[PDB]
Amino acid sequence: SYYHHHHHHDYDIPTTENLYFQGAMGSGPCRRHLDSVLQQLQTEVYRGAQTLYVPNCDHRGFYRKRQCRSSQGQRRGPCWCVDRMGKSLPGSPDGNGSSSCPTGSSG
Repeated sequence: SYYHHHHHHDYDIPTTENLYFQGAMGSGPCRRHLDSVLQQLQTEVYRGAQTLYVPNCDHRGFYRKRQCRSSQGQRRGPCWCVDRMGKSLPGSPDGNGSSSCPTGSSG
């Protein structure tokens, strides 16, 4: 943030809000898995490794809508929707509902 230097967030104080800087979500293990994989893997994965897939987590930190395999050359994933637990929904409305993804339950 540079538009206005009025950002406190983290300065140099070992506190709870400062310790919580790990961009976690609303009690969800997917964000922890995403930050760990996206911080280390997305850097050495996406550009040149193979076709590595990254989990998607909603503000509640769970794998809510997406799970996708990422190719190194083409932008195609392919991407696919999953339920709040992160299960790949092939075409099940009991899983591919607004709770996981907004719209797209072609099954």
